[PDB]
Amino acid sequence: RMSMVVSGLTPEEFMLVYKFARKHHITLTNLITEETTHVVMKTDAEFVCERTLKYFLGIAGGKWVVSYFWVTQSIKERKMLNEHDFEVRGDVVNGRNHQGPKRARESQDRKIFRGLEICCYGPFTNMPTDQLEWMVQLCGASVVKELSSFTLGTGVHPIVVVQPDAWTEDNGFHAIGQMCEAPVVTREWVLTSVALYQCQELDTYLIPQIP
Amino acid sequence: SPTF
Ligand SMILES: [Cl-]
Ligand code: NI
Repeated sequence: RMSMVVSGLTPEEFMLVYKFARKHHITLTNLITEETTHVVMKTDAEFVCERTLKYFLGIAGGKWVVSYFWVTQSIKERKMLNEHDFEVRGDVVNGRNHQGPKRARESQDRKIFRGLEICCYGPFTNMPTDQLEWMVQLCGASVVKELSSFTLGTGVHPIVVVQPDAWTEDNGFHAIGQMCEAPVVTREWVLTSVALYQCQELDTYLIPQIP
Repeated sequence: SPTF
């Protein structure tokens, strides 16, 4: 069935989505979960939005990521205008035309993170670790808590994700490659990868590892 | 919400 959360709206705007929900017997929750089917985003005239946690978890889940205009237009035309026509196309960081959520909604038999062990390491801001972890799981990766907990062998491909910012140490994130044998990278590798829903390649995101 |  239909269950929604909204992102980047004002109370008045939210009151409109609620009005929408009421009419169409659609559920409306504060927090995105397994069940959540729609993510309603604030966008500019052309369906570009800002990047928010729900934005990512939305794409990651292959949910409908639709512009707020889906709501107000349906209201205005006293009916529900199928989501296909209002889907969000891009964002203020990853380009106005990348068709992110689209590829996602479509590529659910091939998660950009098939055969990956990812370990979100150290502190993050504005995004709790377990949420980043949930994200990459939805993308098919498998989470690993400790650097030393990486599966050994060849089967899989390990990766260490850090967000340099939230650090206060000077022997911290430069020395990860000493405690394990995995590529290191910034969170950006994940978000940008999730935005485009195209498995970006570590090249541009690697961090300097002291041997 | 926080943005990224
Ligand atoms: Cl916000
Ligand atoms: Ni390989």
